Amino acid sequence: SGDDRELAILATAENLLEDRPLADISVDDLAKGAGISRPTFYFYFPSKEAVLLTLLDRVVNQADMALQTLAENPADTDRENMWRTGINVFFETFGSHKAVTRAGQAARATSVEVAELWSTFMQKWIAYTAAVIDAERDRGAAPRTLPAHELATALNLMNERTLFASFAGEQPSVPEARVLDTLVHIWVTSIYGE
Amino acid sequence: SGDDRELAILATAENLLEDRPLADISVDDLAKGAGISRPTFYFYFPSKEAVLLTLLDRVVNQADMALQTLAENPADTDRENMWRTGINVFFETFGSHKAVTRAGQAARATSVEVAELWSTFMQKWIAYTAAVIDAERDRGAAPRTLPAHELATALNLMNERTLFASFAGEQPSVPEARVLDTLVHIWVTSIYGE
Ligand SMILES: CC1CCN(C(=O)Nc2ccc(Cl)cc2)CC1
Ligand SMILES: CC1CCN(C(=O)Nc2ccc(Cl)cc2)CC1
Repeated sequence: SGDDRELAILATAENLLEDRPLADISVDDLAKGAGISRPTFYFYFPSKEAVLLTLLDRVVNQADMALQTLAENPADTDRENMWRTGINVFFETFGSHKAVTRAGQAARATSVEVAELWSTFMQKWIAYTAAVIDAERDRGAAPRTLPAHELATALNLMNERTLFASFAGEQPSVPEARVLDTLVHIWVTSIYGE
Repeated sequence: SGDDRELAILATAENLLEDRPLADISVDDLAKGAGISRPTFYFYFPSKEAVLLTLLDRVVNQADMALQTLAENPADTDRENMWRTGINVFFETFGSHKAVTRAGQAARATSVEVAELWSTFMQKWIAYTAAVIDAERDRGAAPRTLPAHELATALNLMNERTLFASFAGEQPSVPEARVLDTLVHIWVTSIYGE
């Protein structure tokens, strides 16, 4: 029931974020959807902003955990497929949570905690990217061109901006149904190209 | 004097944005710096947000006009230098106006007019990028890989996110003194790589 009311608040928030921004969702809306009173809501979360932080934390950790699984279970693959399957973890995980994704990205501007969470995970994903590039260079598959960590940083920042623009249908954006091929091409050419 | 007071308001705003966000700059601060009264300020601009819109408009048009000049005067160049000199227009123009750059990007979230301005110019820069890629393909220098406009979109979005992260000293970011080489490498490998 503690778990239960908390989970219901989170599910309600994710559902309501599909139709309007967090600014237009009230605590009364969250409490009503979750089948609790307003003061009961405040037992579980201090604010609607804290609800969004918890949602984003769950989605970012879901992506991270999926990437860790993939890292433990090398799909038998060419180099291009290796990177495609990895980028796809983010494409599918965040694409399955577009409202939380969008609201989380917006909250980076106003929430130190959201900004630090995103920063922390991006640093982790960049470091892993650089470690893979380093291993591809050590095995003779990739040439020693740019500093690996700098290349990794620009490619991860490209994926952040490009994927989220595509999900939002921003003008300009890559169509969602083209974003994987687009990013994979740029990663493979920049990592393996002389 | 109309031009003059308006220019002074703009110069004051750009100076104050170097030390604090627009939210922490008052109309009294702008009027004081510009040597006018508060009601005189409102003759020239309806809000501090309108001042920022005008500043951003001037900086984006400065970049655009520089790119047009470059487009008219082909530096004699290899393909890599062609793209480096082009990316550099943005690196130098926006790097020379970091406070307006930063504040303008933040305002995209809250100002339809700022969002539309940025969108309009990004569409223009993407279309030009795609036209150059198309010409490189027509002359036999670049292979016919991704749809040119989709490639152009992802590369321009990479440059937006990467350049602005670098200017802000965001964690993560590419160091400013490495961002040109980083982006050039990714553009040249992705445009010319099979
Ligand atoms: C080994 C790497 C596989 C590819 N990868 C990514 O696609 N990064 C990524 C994707 C989406 C966002 Cl929003 C941010 C970063 C990093 C880890
Ligand atoms: C022919 C092309 C030269 C390279 N170029 C860019 O660097 N785009 C760019 C740079 C910075 C930002 Cl913030 C946004 C876009 C586009 C036009």
